Amino acid sequence: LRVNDTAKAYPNKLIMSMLEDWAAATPDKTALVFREQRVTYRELNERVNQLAHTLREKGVQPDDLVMLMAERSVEMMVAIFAVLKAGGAYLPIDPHSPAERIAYIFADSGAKLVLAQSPFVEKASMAEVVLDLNSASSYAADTSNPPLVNQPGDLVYVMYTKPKGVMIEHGALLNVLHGMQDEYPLLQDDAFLLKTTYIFDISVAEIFGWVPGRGKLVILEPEAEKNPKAIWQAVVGAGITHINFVPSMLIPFVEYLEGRTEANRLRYILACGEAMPDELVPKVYEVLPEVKLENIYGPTEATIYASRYSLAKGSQESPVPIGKPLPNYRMYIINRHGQLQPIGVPGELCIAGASLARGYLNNPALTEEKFTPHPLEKGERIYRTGDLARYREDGNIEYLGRMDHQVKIRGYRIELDEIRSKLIQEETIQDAVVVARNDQNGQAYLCAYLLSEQEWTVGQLRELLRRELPEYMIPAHFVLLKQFPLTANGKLDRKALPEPDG
Amino acid sequence: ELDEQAEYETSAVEKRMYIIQQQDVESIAYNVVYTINFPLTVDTEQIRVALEQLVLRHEGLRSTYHMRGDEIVKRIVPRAELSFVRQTGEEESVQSLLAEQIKPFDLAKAPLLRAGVIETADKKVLWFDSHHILLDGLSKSILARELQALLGQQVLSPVEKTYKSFARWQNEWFASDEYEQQIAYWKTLLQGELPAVQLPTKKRPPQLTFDGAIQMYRVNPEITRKLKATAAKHDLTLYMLMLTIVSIWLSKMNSDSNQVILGTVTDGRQHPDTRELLGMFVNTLPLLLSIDHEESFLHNLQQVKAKLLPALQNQYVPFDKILEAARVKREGNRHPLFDVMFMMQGAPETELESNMHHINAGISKFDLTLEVLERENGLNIVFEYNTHLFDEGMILRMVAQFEHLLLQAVHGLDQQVKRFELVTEDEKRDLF
Repeated sequence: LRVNDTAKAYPNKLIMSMLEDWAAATPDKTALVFREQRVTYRELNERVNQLAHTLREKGVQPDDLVMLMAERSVEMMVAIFAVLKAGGAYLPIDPHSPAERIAYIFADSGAKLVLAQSPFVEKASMAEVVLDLNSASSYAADTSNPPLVNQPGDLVYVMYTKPKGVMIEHGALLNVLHGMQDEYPLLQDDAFLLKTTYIFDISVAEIFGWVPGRGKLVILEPEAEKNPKAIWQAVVGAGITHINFVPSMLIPFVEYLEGRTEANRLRYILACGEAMPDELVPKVYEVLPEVKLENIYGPTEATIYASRYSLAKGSQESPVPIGKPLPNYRMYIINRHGQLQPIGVPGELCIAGASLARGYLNNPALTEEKFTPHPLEKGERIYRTGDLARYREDGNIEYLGRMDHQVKIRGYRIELDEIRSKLIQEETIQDAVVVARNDQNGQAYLCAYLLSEQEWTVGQLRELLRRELPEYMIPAHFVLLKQFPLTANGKLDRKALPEPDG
Repeated sequence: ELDEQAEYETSAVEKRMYIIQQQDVESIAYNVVYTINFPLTVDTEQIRVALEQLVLRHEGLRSTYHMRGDEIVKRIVPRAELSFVRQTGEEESVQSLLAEQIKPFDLAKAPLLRAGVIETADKKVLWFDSHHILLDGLSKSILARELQALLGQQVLSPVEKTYKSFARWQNEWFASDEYEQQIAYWKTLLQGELPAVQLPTKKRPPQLTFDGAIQMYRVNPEITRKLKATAAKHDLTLYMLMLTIVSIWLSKMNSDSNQVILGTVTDGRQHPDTRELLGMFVNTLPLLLSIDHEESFLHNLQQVKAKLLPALQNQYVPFDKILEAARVKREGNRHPLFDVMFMMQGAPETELESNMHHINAGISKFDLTLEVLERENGLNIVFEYNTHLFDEGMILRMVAQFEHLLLQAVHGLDQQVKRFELVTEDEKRDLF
């Protein structure tokens, strides 16, 4: 009742059918905005219909896996909606990825054809049927809306996480687009910004979150991907109302404080992908009042998003919870024996409902490993995320981290969030990184990575930690950094964790 | 001399060092760092080879401490491999190269000593790092002496005794009547209420911190000779004189308290057959001194002498035992019996010992340590102070106050101590 009472009937009309009605009712309404390009609904829909026929002309049935590797551009939208209209699933690929993985993904996917932007056809080596995305040849002159043989059960896209391909059905996606639109209506006046790379589930929210309310989609340029001030221009420029973010990228974004202004139209900021720090919540509101900040959580196998937490301006959360599930979502936290956990007790987070992904692509031993028919969903399967979490008194779920990370060293399994809170209390320390490292078996030495341009010797560092807490949790090693190293995913990972020094 | 047992008992002071280090294994607080500036003409491999002989020569450099149940036990390793790193750098990077060398010690791993040579454009700087459980004050003088002899192409007589033999002798001596009479003196002395020394510090950390720094006040050779002449004139040692000046200084900064308490260090070489042994012998003593501000400086010198001699006569009771007899334990943000340490070591025995610069790696074992060192016919009054308790400006003032007070004492032997001003004239002007 408090967490999973999420039943809300939604229209089963497909996403492209909704796109078609919007072009038929208000053709000239501005639909896409890429720099000087301001494509209308009628202009967008027809170009989509062009590319849809040539896919149907090349044997695209439903559940057909169409591969894509077109970086951010108007061609991406044309490719996606057309592959959707054709009936097959669109499979994004990063053009900057090594060739061994593109060959692996294609071989394991068994895709029938690939649509790639003009430069990336050679990068798609030995691809059976390649219709160059930019070339006019791949577009048929017919602009009549093709027949929608796609059902809500057929695949819409295949998102790759030896990587695995997450097969997701159409109706699973519709449930979230209508779900987000109810909570965060992206109406005509309102707009969305495309910041997250489309090799990640987050982008699919931006790509489609603007159709339910007849809004517009601002195709932010790949040049301005990691550049917050360039992103910041798009907010005031096009009057962006919805932005998807990650706890990492938003802190630089936050660093441009209240001194900058004029962003009246911005409504929501949706952070996802990582556990949000506590200081980030109040620091945002001073920088940007009259704006609603939301913490989002969703694994790729759970159709983009799964949970949301509305952060009130006048409230400060000690652990920032990933919140309650979306409409028609049901989340369960079970222990290693497959029974539901009570409030506060950690366990493996599991999502269930109509919005669960079809499974992993041609990896059935893994699909049945992770999508297990659980008795708590009346026999229907749940996705075992491998993430540790717990409920709050009000029911909002709290993200705790990956499994087998917390160690009962010296007899304590307490989280490391309280440690990260005391480092930033000093103005000389900027952020916080607390990661345990095992250099050899039986020799586990945790390391701390902070950002302080002022010099801190080895002797002084251990005593700084004494003024915080007793001598029993002090990191065995300390590392000096000038800027935090991150991976290409725009995220903080333990793989980019180097050895200690100084 | 003990027979070649597989394992030997450790002394009470060895037990204390081990206990302290095992309570904070990451602490470099007890690392004993020294540097020696050698000319480029010296062969660095000769230094390396000479140090390796001293490793083979002294069991202390091959001693390993272990925990057998509840007994702290010593094992003697026959041969140990010495870490010897070679680095080339510049004077601008010497401290950076040294900080990387200051690493924690595994008390269960021998040798408890690391060394290296940092070669620059002008000098070949020999550096070595030992632990205090092995290298006390006199041991370093023994090390510098014998390294000089070997580098000077001389031979050394074989070591007659071993540290483990002294360890057993002192352990058995703890059961004698003499010890029971010495600890009885401390029981009667430390039974009542003890004075507290309050210093103008910042808010104390809830727990003991050890971040510190050093300021050095140079007493020129001229004043130093007059001090020595005064002390000799009235049957006093320079140590007794400096101790009384520090006691008055602490007294005046403590609202002219009648009683002051401060720690000191005795050589601890109880058995005369230990003057040539490498090891930690020095014992820590608490000094309960009384300052009669109405009496002259000379009268306080006699009172300090009268109080000091009983302490020096019962100096061989381990500090941990003195804590037991006093019903006091290590608790809270204060150090057990005293907060001010007064160390004093005579002039270097050799030229090589004179060029040894004690490197403080930002460590303060107490709130404040005054180490008067006779160097170059002067007095290097090192103010080792806790950086969390005193800013750099706060110590420079206290140092200036101590200098001003010392200059009044040498010029006012027969003057009443109450007439000596502590606040300087520049502090009065700025106050106005």
